[PDB]
Amino acid sequence: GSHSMRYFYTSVSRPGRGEPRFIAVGYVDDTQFVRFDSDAASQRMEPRAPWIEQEGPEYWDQETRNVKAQSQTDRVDLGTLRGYYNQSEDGSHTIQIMYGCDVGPDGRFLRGYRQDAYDGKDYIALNEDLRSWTAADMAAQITKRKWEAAHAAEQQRAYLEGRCVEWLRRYLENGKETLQRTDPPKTHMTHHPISDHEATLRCWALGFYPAEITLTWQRDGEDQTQDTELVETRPAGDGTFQKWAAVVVPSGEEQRYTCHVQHEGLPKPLTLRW
Amino acid sequence: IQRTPKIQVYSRHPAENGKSNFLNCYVSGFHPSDIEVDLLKNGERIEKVEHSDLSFSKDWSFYLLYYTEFTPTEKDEYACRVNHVTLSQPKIVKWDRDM
Amino acid sequence: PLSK
Amino acid sequence: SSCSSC
Repeated sequence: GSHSMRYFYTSVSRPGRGEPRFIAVGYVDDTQFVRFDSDAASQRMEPRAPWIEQEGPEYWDQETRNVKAQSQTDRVDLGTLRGYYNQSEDGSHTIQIMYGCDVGPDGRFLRGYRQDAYDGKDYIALNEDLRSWTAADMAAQITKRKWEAAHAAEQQRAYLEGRCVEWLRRYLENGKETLQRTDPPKTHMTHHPISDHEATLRCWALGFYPAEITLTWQRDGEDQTQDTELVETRPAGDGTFQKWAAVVVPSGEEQRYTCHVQHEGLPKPLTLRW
Repeated sequence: IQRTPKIQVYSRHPAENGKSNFLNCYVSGFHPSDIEVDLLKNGERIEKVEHSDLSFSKDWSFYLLYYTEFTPTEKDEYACRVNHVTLSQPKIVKWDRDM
Repeated sequence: PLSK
Repeated sequence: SSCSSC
């Protein structure tokens, strides 16, 4: 199906404790493959998936240069935005940048993204046309004007439509054994009496890849969406994910409830009943 | 604008006493990124805990996985202690084997 | 460049 | 591969 490549940058100021910290991570779909941490001893972009380790030293030097230059840029921007919002020198603040591209099943460019936050809130974003910008507030309007004048959008589009996609295709081929795998969820049910007249039914999905999944409970065929407890999909730590959904059932009525599991890895959606 | 962490504490595989496994504490939905996450065995902080590289979701909120290899027993209690600016005291979340 |  | 000119 379709695939995405995404880079995530976080810069955090720490006044009177030296330089901002800068962390970069890169993902293909739900799999992380590189990181950089300005505080770590290496001062290098590092591998975090097996398939990226085949890149040679020129790759790693350039990637390292890229992220180090972004960290310096963010460093200055942290001062500028503090000024735009009239903030003291004393507080910690955060600039976050997410960018990337999506390709279809055939490998063709579907779309590109670049979006920036300040203190966890939208600041500025490249619109889907990749030629224009949306500013969240008056500070970001100042940035927008500078970026319009500097023709920022043209530089970013060229990356998103070119290198971004080309490299995503490379990685999908070189990591095909893991990136292009589906691991279907392994499912089961648990059941716990709460009293003599209520019981929890919990429906489990384990070991699945990619993260996207749907777990639903029905009673007699009727969706019990409003009475279902879901947890956020969570990492197992081995590259697969886990999720569960639970309903409190009047005791003795369990056979009326069915759990439904949809995932890309299943030839057909699974139904479970206690 | 701060956002307090969601916290899940769980094992990589369904727990079997005496079989080697991984204890996870996953924190998500939080801002700012500054946070401390400790895994506790019977109230005592485990020394050797690793964590994933800082990343964030579409809503800008951060997520991290903290983890350690372990072998559960019937006696040993585990918990995840999360320290964050949105919490006036550290939140301690016990490991339940069916959550 | 491109500075904010 | 990360962007250089961003």
